[PDB]
Amino acid sequence: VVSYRVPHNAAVQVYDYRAKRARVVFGPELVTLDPEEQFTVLSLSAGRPKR
Amino acid sequence: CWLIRGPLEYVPSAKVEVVEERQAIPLDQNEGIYVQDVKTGKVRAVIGSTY
Repeated sequence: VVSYRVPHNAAVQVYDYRAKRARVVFGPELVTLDPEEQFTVLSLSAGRPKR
Repeated sequence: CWLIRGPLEYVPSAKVEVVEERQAIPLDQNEGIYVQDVKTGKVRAVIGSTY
């Protein structure tokens, strides 16, 4: 299983492509991806000034 | 050419002859195999259950 341990004040958005349904869980939950569930990888800005 | 499939045992009679083994392909929903029905050409792209 692929399971991500979500931080407390954080949200992870997934979709079950096998089931045609959308769900996003905020808060400190342990997501459990179905065999065709995929994550919302977020490219975020960082660096000293910004990137 | 006819495909015998299922929970049975076969003994090839003198008339008939084996061609190939035809192992099944596992497919879940939102996934399939592009199948060209060479008897009628029509490619069906059967998805869902295993085919």
